[PDB]
Amino acid sequence: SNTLFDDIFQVSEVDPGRYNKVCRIEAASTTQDQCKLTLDINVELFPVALTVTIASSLTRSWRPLADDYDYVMYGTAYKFEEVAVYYSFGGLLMRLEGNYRNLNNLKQENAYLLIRR
Amino acid sequence: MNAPDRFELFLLGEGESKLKIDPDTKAPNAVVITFEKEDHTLGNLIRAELLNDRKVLFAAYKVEHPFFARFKLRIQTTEGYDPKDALKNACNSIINKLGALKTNFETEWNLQTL
Amino acid sequence: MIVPVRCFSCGKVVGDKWESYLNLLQEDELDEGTALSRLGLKRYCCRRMILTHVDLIEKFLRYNP
Amino acid sequence: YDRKVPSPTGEYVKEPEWVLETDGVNLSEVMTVPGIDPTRIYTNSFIDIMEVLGIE
Amino acid sequence: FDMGGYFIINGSEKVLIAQERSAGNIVQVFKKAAPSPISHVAEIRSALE
Amino acid sequence: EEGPQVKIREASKDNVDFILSNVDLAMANSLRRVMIAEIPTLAIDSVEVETNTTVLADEFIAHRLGLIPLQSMDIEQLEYSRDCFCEDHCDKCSVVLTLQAFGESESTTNVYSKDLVIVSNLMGRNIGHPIIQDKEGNGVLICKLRKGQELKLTCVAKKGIAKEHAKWGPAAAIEFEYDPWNKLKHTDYWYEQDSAKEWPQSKNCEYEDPPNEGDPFDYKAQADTFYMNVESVGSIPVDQVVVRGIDTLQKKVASILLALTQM
Amino acid sequence: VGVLAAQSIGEPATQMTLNTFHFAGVASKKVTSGVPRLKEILNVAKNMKTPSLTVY
Amino acid sequence: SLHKMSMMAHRVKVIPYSTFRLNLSVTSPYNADFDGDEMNLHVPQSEETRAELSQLCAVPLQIVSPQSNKPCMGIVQDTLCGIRKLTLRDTFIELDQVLNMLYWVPDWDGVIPTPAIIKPKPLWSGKQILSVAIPNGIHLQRFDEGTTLLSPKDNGMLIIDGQIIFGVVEKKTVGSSNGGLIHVVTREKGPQVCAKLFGNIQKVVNFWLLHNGFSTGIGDTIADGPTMREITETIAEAKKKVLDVTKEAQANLLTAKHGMTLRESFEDNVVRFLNEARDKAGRLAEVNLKDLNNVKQMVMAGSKGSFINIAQMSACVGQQSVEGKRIAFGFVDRTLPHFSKDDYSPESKGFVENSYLRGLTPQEFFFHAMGGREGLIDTAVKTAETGYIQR
Amino acid sequence: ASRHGQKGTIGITYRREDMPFTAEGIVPDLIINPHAIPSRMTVAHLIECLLSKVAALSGNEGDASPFTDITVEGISKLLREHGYQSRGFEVMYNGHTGKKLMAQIFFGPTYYQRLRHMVDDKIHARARGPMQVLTRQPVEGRSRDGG
Amino acid sequence: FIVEDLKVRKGHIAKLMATEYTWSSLLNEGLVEYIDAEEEESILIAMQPEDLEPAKRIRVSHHATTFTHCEIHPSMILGVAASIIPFPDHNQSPRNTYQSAMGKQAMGVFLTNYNVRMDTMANILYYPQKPLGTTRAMEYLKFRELPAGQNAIVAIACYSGY
Amino acid sequence: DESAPITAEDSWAVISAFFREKGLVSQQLD
Amino acid sequence: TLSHLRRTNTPIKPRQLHNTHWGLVCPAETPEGQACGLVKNL
Amino acid sequence: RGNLMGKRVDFSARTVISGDPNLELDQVGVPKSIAKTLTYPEVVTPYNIDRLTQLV
RNA sequence: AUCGAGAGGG
DNA sequence: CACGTCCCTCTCGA
Ligand SMILES: Nc1ncnc2c1ncn2[C@@H]1O[C@H](COP(=O)(O)OP(=O)(O)OP(=O)(O)O)[C@@H](O)[C@H]1O
Ligand SMILES: [Mg+2]
Ligand SMILES: [Mg+2]
Ligand SMILES: [Mg+2]
Ligand SMILES: [Zn+2]
Ligand SMILES: [Zn+2]
Repeated sequence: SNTLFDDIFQVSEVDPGRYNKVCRIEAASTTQDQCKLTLDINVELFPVALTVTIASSLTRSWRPLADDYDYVMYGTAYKFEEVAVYYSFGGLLMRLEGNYRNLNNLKQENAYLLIRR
Repeated sequence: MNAPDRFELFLLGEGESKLKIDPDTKAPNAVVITFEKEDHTLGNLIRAELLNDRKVLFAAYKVEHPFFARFKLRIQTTEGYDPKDALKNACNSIINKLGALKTNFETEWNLQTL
Repeated sequence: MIVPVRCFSCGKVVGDKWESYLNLLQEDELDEGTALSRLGLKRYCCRRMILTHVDLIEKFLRYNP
Repeated sequence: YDRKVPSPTGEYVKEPEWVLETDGVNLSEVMTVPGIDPTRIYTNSFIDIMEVLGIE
Repeated sequence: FDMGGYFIINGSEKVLIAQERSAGNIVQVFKKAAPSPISHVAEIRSALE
Repeated sequence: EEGPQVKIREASKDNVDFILSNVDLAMANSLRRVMIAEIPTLAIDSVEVETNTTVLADEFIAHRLGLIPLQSMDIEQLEYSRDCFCEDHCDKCSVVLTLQAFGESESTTNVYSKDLVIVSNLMGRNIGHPIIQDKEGNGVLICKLRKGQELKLTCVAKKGIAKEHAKWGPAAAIEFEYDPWNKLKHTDYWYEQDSAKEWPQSKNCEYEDPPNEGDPFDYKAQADTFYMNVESVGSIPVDQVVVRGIDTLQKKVASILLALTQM
Repeated sequence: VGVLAAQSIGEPATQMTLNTFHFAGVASKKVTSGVPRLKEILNVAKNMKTPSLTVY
Repeated sequence: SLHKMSMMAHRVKVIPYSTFRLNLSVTSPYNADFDGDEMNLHVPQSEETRAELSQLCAVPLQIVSPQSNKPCMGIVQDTLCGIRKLTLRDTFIELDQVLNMLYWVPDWDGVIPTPAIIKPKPLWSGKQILSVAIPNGIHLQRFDEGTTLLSPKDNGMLIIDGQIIFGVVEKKTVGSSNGGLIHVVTREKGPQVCAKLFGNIQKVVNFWLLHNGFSTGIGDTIADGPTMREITETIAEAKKKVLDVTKEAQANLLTAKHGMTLRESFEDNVVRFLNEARDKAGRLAEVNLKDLNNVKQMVMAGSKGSFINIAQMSACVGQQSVEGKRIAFGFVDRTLPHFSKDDYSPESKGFVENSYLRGLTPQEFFFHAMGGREGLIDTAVKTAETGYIQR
Repeated sequence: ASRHGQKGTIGITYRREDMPFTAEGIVPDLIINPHAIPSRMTVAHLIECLLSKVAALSGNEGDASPFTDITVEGISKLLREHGYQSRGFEVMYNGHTGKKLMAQIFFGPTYYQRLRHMVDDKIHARARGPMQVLTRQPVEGRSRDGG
Repeated sequence: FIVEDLKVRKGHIAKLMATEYTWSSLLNEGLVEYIDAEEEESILIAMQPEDLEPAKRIRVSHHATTFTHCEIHPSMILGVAASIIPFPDHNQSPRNTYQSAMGKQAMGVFLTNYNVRMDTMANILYYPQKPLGTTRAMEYLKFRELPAGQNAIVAIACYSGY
Repeated sequence: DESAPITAEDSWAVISAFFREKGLVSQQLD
Repeated sequence: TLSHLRRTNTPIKPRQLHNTHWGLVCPAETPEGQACGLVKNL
Repeated sequence: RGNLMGKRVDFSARTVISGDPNLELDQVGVPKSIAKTLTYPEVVTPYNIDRLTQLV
């Protein structure tokens, strides 16, 4: 039940688009400069100008301690794209392009998102 | 014509108990109290001073319909911790908060004079 | 039709200020908005409460019984 | 008019073609003219068409 | 503020509604239908004022 | 000082400004509501008309008499006409008023708020007095009579709150405001060029410090310090408007306990 | 199905010519070829108001 | 009663005040608004005519019409306007507001959805919270203009197992669309299931709009900022592009079209040089107006309003058409006694260069008043043609 | 109805505490739906509401006269002259919870008219009921307790 | 009006505003004329007076000069019921054609002698108010003296969904 | 000064004059 | 009241608002129904 | 055509309609007064006899 | 009451 | 040469 993905990305591109509280994003994986990543991020809680994870814990109802990051989101994946996964956070989307950690990440319909400094 | 007599906004009827506790069958350790003859004067107030209850899970209220002065209040709390008590601990918290406002307004008020 | 006791959207009493407002322009000869302003009507719902009202009772008491 | 017809590659494609409209209806005679498509001709006068081409 | 112009008949106030009419003693030229034999018509509504 | 603190800005016989430090908005609003509707007050409720020859119909003059303010300082010692035990009304739930008016003067004869006299016993408690804030000490203008008009009626006042009818509304307008600099993002301003320049800074803006542009909005900020101002039609002084607003809301949350232990 | 097609055809016609002033002077094909021609079509009538032969 | 739908069977719910009260979504079937509108009520007398009403003519039984094989009920007015306002990414709902929403759903599973955003401050997406009212088991798929699998402007729509994936909810999603949410829910779930959906959304969406609020003033019919400086130019050249043909045929040089005379031809080109320009100031209007515009917002959701409306109110009214053709010459060879004789310009023939914001002229108004009547006549005199064809 | 063909019935009635409120304490006598505007195209309504807004404030009968050069950009200059939102709007607060509204409300007076259509004087209902003289079916009209 | 090289002057403006404490003057003084619809056929009228001789709202070709008459004020094309419409130029024309018939449906004091006449049915408003928005045509409909409605604080906004 | 022409505001005094002679029921009475 | 006294009945398009109606009849005041543009106001 | 193809009927009603966002789709808020004038001939049976006598 | 006439509403 | 949508609400006159 550990991290399903660990990698870091770069100050790539920031987009509002009539949206003034959330921004789409691009990112180049610093491990292998070939792993694209694009997603929305509430720039209100977390501006941008650079870490990432996935994981799946730490079902059942929700209540108000494995937070070690800053901006955290919960969502579900909705597509698998060969060459890249697509995730959604209620309304916020995300696309991680790759081919390598096919085992770490999985086709689940559940996962959190963590960002560090 | 078909308009209800104004006073039915606060005066109870035959047998109506102001509060009526029903158990939320859906989620366990939860209750829904039907406050009769009340509105967002009390509704929004109690819900908010329940949210601050550390051991309280859910706290919401809907005025079933603007015609009928009444609202349902659903309350859920940590296991064992009776929600009926969570309402009492939330209520006194309001009155004790209110009472301090009165005395802090009365003294501040008793000073200035223009 | 006579001064409305208490403003509609406020509750502010304005039934007493008729013959005061009226005499703030007959006697003192002031600007209507400045008279309303001097009769203590900061919120415009009261301002309209006096300004728009026409005192038709005066044209009523002209008949006999 | 731009009429849609299937290209040799099978896909439907937009190939224009010329058409003439009238302010009169003599179907029984205008269809027998040489130099048109007597299968595509059309008059909005459905009454005249019932008379020329049968009820169906 | 009552400006009148109306009658009082057995109690009720009866008003006279302006009845419009194409004037008389005037000459007018009109076409006619496609199947009509007449090509055109000249009309005058002869009446004394 | 004890939690929900206060701070008076201004105060007079009609209006009363004050800031509420460290208080829940959902509560403060609920006090605004209580102030408006659910504070007890007296006013006319039944008008027996002996003779009315005025240009104003009966119930038209009726409609307002209740709308007229009545003294209500010591209202808590007058039971609700419905809660008392007497056939109809009496002295421990009603304050009988009489308004007799004949116009002798050829010059039109005004009937006022002062012109109503009480034909009941007050029992030495402030009640039923037609609140007169007038410049010339005349009160609210109810009617106008000619050379021989007349008006004989009798008003039976009763305890009541604005909920039954807003003529028992002890409060006028309740100035409500908080977070003058939209730091909490509780409203998405509307503009065709500039949001700030098109919307004027409120009066209660000098009291909170400006936002400081080069900053990151802190979600953790919450509603605090509410800029209020309560007006009194008269029925109850502007202290009790807020004191009994605070105090009759108390009884609301407390009667919820009353029936809470009956379960 | 018949009393239904009737309404299904008649409702939009009667209802389209009820929302003609929501745009004031627009006309369009409300009372140009819709209500008119349709009346022709139902009554049949040989004296068609615009006999056209769209000849391919 | 021009409709199978204009007579429906409802459950009685006795209530005070002397009005019949009906759910706002069942307006479109009867074509009812709440402006002095009046409705009949009939009551069965036997248990069989009863069942006959509840087993055939029930309102939810009638949710999808044979008329146009589509839903004839759907979200409208308040609920629609606030449901795209709600279903956004900028639109977030905090906890004190979220528990209220969750409760209003009577068929609620009583389980708090894990918040789309957790830790900085537990927040929920507009669509995310909306999804508990959409019943698990629903799958819908829509692609708009450029809608991708990673929606750009929250484009299109995709609901998977009754939760929203991406995209803003608008008329297409939640209206009476051929393949809209209503349609899909009534087929793959049931008539009465969808009905409860109608309420489950009107109870939530409306609640959110209550505390978000929404208005509309003259501010929303204002472009003025170099888009009114842009539009005015479009109407200037249009008076020259129509003046072009105006002088062309004044010296015979009018290459008359084949079939339509020089006059007919001229007007046909002239008439669309205004309608194609006035319609171009209506998209110039739509452009300047931000996504914070209110008139613009109601039309984007499909609440109320159309492309023309924004044009006429903010940009330009346009030519007035009586009996199809433009404003004619009631006076001898002239259109008004304020106009030169034989004047063919667009100003004389009934073109309203001004918008409703700017305010028409003494002339612009009258013509616009002529054209309206022509309409007011259709809506009151030419209805007897269509009521008879139906009979 | 306002004086621009703005008909409409009362869907519900509210007290001031249930009602939305400006910050000055002002409350709306009337809440008309924003959707009655684009389709009805009554911009004169919006302008009468903005004009009457100033008319009350400065206290001067506002010239709604038709064909004069009175702009909205000037009225707004007068409405910001009195310190209000130049376009009629005002940050208003949710009556129930007391928090603001994530949108501002075009406010201000508007001349409305009570029209001779009272629901109480229109409502009718019947069972059994009187019966026509010759056709032995229900009689026409509310006046006659008919069907 | 009639024009040459405007017949009526600010002098005649005082020949009237004083007399308020004549019109047939302007008729016999040859400054005005009763033109029926046929006599219109052979005349040319100037819309606004000063605006039709030699930012805001857009205008047209006033430069074409040959005028014989002038329009008193453009407003005067309206009937009584439609005259009380504020800003009818900023309104879809049918809206105007409605409020025209609804102003006749409204309430308010219709005559000052209602107390003394026995008319079958009749409504009177409790507190009529002269409107905040007034046309200059109103002073002549005696409308500020016998209003038909009330200036209500109107909040255009969504709230409950009622 | 009996000289200048007329303004848009001046026309209103003219209209005011028209009614003080003919009135609103002008044609009905005449 | 006034509107009723300046009313124009026209017997059984004669409905369309005409140009010669400028200045003599109201372009807006007329009833929606079997009278729209037929019965006008002055 | 208006005595047999269409009749006036008992057990009928009519009033002004207002919209309700807190009602259910398949419902109709009927004013109390209408529900006191509108009836339904229920038949007495063990299933309803206890409810029925209370109403009476 | 019944026939006729008219004015409104959706 | 016969049709000319649907209901609903009031007023008055042999
Ligand atoms: N003459 C008529 N015949 C039949 N039905 C009519 C007639 N007039 C109106 N209706 C019906 O009543 C409604 C008329 O629309 P309504 O008068 O309610 O105006 P609206 O569309 O709300 O106008 P606005 O654009 O001013 O909002 C429609 O539902 C229509 O079917
Ligand atoms: Mg309607
Ligand atoms: Mg409507
Ligand atoms: Mg209509
Ligand atoms: Zn006020
Ligand atoms: Zn007693």
